[PDB]
Amino acid sequence: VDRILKLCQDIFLVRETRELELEEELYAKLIFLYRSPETMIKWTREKE
Amino acid sequence: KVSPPSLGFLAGYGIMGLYVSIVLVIGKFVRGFFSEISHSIMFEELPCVDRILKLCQDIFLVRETRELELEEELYAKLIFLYRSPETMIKWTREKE
Amino acid sequence: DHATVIHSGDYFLFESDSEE
Amino acid sequence: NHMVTASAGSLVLPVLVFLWAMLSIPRPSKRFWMTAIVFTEIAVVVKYLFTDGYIKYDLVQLMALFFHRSQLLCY
Amino acid sequence: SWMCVEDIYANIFIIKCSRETEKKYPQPKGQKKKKIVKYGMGGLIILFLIAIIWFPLLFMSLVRSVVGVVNQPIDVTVTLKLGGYEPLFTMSAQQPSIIPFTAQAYEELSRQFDPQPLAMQFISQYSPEDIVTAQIEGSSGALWR
Amino acid sequence: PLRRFFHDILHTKYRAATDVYALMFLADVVDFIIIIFGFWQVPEAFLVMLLIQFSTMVVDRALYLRKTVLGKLAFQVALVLAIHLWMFFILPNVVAQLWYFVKCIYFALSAYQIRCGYPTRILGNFLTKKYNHLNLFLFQGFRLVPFLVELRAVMDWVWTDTTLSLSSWMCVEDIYANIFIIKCSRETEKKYPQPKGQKKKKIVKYGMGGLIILFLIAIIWFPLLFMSLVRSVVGVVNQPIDVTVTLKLGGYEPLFTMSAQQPS
Amino acid sequence: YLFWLVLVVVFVTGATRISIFGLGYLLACFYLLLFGTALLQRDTRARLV
Amino acid sequence: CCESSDCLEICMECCGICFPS
Amino acid sequence: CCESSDCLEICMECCGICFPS
Ligand SMILES: CCCCCCCC/C=C/CCCCCCCC(=O)O[C@@H](COC(=O)CCCCCCCCCCCCCCCCC)COP(=O)(O)OCCN
Ligand SMILES: CCCCCCCCCCCC
Ligand SMILES: CCCCCCCCCCCC
Ligand SMILES: CCCCCCCCCCCC
Ligand SMILES: CCCCCCCCCCCC
Ligand SMILES: CCCCCCCCCCCC
Ligand SMILES: CCCCCCCCCCCC
Ligand SMILES: CCCCCCCCCCCC
Ligand SMILES: CCCCCCCCCCCC
Ligand SMILES: CCCCCCCCCCCC
Repeated sequence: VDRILKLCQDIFLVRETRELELEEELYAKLIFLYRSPETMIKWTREKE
Repeated sequence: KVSPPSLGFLAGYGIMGLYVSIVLVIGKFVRGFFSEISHSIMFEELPCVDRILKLCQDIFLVRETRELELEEELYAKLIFLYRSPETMIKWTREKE
Repeated sequence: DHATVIHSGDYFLFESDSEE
Repeated sequence: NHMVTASAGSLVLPVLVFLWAMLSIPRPSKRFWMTAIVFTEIAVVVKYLFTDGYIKYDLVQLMALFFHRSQLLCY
Repeated sequence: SWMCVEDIYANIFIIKCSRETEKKYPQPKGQKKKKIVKYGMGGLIILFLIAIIWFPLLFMSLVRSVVGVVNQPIDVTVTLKLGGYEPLFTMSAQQPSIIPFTAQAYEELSRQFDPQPLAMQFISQYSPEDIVTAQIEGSSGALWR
Repeated sequence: PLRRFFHDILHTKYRAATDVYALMFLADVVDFIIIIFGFWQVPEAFLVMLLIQFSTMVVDRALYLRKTVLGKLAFQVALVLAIHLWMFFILPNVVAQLWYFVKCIYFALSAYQIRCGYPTRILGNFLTKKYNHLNLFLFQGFRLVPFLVELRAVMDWVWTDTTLSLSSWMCVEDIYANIFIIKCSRETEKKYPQPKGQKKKKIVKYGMGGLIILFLIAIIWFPLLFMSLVRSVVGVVNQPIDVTVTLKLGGYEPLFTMSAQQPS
Repeated sequence: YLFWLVLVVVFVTGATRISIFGLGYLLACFYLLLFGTALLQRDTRARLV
Repeated sequence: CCESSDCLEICMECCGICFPS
Repeated sequence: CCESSDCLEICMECCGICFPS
């Protein structure tokens, strides 16, 4: 789950720097990861 | 003076224990929202649901005209849309 | 718009383009 | 001292510890420590002039406040 | 399966309504979330949570706290059962003789027994017009049998 | 003038930056705990103190998430005076002495925040910093506290500047929480690997299984036991104090009331 | 540090015996606690008056 | 100062907290 | 004979019964 926590922590980082345009954009990635189970398999692969 | 019992059960522990139990169960009730909200973002965050309502309304139309053979066929489409998340992504694309 | 930009995710974002 | 005695005893210095000493440029000041010593001495004097059967936790207070003074005098 | 198509339709409708309203009234890209909107919803949620824990406690305590209805001996029936075989000496009194002690009267009793802490405590704790006076009748007439 | 200078140098200054919110909140949690435990007019007082601890913790979260040193100054000043004035409203104690003590620690750590400043990186759950076993257990415990998780989310949303709504804020919080728990488990499996095909350790099984069985026993049997135990206790001797035999004879005037009492 | 244990006794002699002499003892302590470190090194032999 | 625009916003978003969007 | 290694195992696995992994 390393790649997903990076996404989650990037949303947090982008809210501290108040660049909220990128908050919307990174949220879009999060919701598509969780909207397509096959991409979750790809993104959560052990090595690569 | 006399003391009228305005408790009913037991202010010390009966009502107290009930209160605690209520709080806990209300706790679980409220958790029931903010715990698994992410297990539905596949059935609730669809960009354009127009093509799916057409399917749903076609099932309704085909039941009014009593052509129930096509009801079975259109139900098959509905269940496959909801059996493969990737086809939902395709069918619910914003533009095309 | 917020709506369209939070509903813009696609498969291309998750391609492995030098994700360090 | 505010946990062993109450009212006018304490509730002046504890308030000042939280609002003046700890909310200051680095080391409190000199006037804080002076006012602390002064208040504690005054409190001792007026409790001696009688509250009856006065307690003396202000002994350990005054002496600790004069110990710190010595530590900061040596710098 | 009927319930399946109903659920799907219901959810799909709710989504459609939201999509339509977002097309009707679009929200600029990256426009905070409006301080007031946040304050409202958040506030309501917090208050609802307050009313889950605190409010019941408040109500409970409020109702239960109300306690204390004056109870004064209407009569002072002193039957000095003496004779083992035939207990008698039933000279006693009732409400006319019984005097509900007033506030001033209560002060008197309390001060009489003020030196003893617990003695005074008893009197003082009992509310005024609580301590009643046992003016038991002593006159006889009733011969005994 | 001097007061103005003090305040200027408490706001503008040139100091460092620390995040002692974790510790301030922990002090307030201990305070809440001892006031809850200290229910012993008194119920009303303890209920007001409850509402208070709660309200103050909420205000603290606001000022922390909004990084307001001036707001914290104001809050500190007000709270110091008010808590010290509540010592005068003792009319409804070791519990109160301890409550004062732990609130003093809160005031000391709060004063530190004001005189140091707020650090740039304020976001991020305290118990999700490292990915060990202790962090795992603590985080899960925080999630088990009735309403802490949800309160944290809503509160943070209201202060933090976001573009998303509560629904979507809660989504990213859920995802993160789950992802953290998974990460901790993955990390611990890398730290302490389990051989391939190594049973499951008889003892581990016996423990967990046993606990579950006992918990199930206490769902059905234990209540029955308790119930029966309490209800069974019955029987307090009741003997006629007196034997009042009134042999009401005369229809007009019933008499013959020769009777006895306890001595007989 | 004996100079200072005496200062402690000076304080407590006043405290115990509640009188007017006791107030004076209290004052003698207060003073020689303030102006005391000075004359702990200046009254060592130079006029311990 | 709750505007009508804010008022609908609030209502709709609490509905989204419970119901979808 | 519950070892400390077993004790952590037990605890973590009951946590997995409730929470993920
Ligand atoms: C640090 C000290 C920890 C304890 C604090 C005080 C204890 C308060 C109660 C804690 C009890 C612990 C039991 C946890 C059981 C796990 C279930 C759960 O949802 O636990 C939830 C948190 O919910 C709670 O609020 C805990 C209380 C649940 C109520 C169970 C208590 C039994 C008593 C009531 C019996 C009736 C049960 C409910 C009736 C109908 C309810 C609809 C944790 O998953 P999660 O989704 O955040 O996971 C994230 C990814 N899955
Ligand atoms: C979701 C929380 C919003 C406020 C509660 C809505 C009304 C429900 C009745 C409960 C009493 C506060
Ligand atoms: C069970 C989840 C880990 C949290 C650690 C403490 C939670 C309470 C369990 C034992 C309390 C007596
Ligand atoms: C999951 C079962 C483990 C044992 C129960 C944990 C403690 C909960 C309190 C219930 C009383 C047994
Ligand atoms: C627009 C109504 C206010 C937000 C809803 C809260 C629940 C009702 C409280 C006051 C009703 C007007
Ligand atoms: C008076 C406080 C709430 C009572 C019931 C109102 C329900 C709230 C609805 C939330 C959005 C419509
Ligand atoms: C008794 C009428 C009040 C309505 C009950 C609660 C409605 C709002 C609560 C949650 C919003 C979906
Ligand atoms: C390591 C603690 C034993 C397993 C947990 C069971 C619940 C507590 C019972 C005994 C506490 C030490
Ligand atoms: C004393 C028996 C159980 C009481 C509460 C303990 C909770 C058990 C936790 C299970 C793993 C930490
Ligand atoms: C009252 C404190 C005991 C903790 C309540 C139960 C905790 C363990 C039960 C289930 C483990 C997640």
